[PDB]
Amino acid sequence: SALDNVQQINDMINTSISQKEDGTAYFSDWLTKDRYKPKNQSQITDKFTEYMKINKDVESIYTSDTEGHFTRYPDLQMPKGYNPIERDWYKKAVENKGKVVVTDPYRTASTNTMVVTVVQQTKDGSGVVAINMKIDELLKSGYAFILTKDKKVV
Amino acid sequence: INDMINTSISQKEDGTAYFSDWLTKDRYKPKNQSQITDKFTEYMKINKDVESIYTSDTEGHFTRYPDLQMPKGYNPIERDWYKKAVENKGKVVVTDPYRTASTNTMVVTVVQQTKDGSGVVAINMKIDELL
Repeated sequence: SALDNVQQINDMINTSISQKEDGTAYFSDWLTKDRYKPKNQSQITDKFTEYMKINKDVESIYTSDTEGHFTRYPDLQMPKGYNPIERDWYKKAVENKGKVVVTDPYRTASTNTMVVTVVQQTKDGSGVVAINMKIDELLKSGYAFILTKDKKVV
Repeated sequence: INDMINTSISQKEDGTAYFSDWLTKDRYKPKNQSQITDKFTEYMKINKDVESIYTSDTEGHFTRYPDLQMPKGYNPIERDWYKKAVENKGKVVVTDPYRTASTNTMVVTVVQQTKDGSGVVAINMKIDELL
């Protein structure tokens, strides 16, 4: 009963994150060294615009190549000193050698908003692509409501 | 199960709402055909539960991903998906189940006339895939 309910909710969450994995899988193939050239930046923005406008549960989509050429939709002003290559989303993607990762919750550099990030290094290793979801919007992924006892799993 | 289905359909409505804005008389020019195909390729590759995405302008210029061979005499403007969209004046429609002209597969179609009325865009889901 109560366990049936929590498992529906847990399925709604992992389905949502699994759909984001389909986004990073596509961009992992499409994003190449060639696409990271400055003259091609409008192509990345156009594809990110499409992705965001059809996925109304998404906070943002962004990529960096290995040189820190960073593209985000929406195109917010990033803080002075922002370095995508030094963020854990980027490092964890590179660590997983092209396998998709789902991060712990953290606050964005851009707005200090609490998000989960689905992130993946590109097939050719030229970059990392990432999709943010606000915790608030969300409510294999590794996320689940689980019975606890003084915050201890049972 | 009614929730699983309607969640799926509403997501497809977000797709038709985007393409209803982006598809214009200008985008239906032959010089922009690659742009439609590229955006449809992106949409399909992200949305694993989708059978196809297609559009026709008012002149029957038809673009489908995947690009299946359509039957001889196929006329998108005489299909109910197209007529129902035009009837609903740019408000999104979900059809009753029907068998596709392309493969005789049972689908439901989410369909929408473009903002400028130059065309209709549509997304098929297999009944099989819904259940």
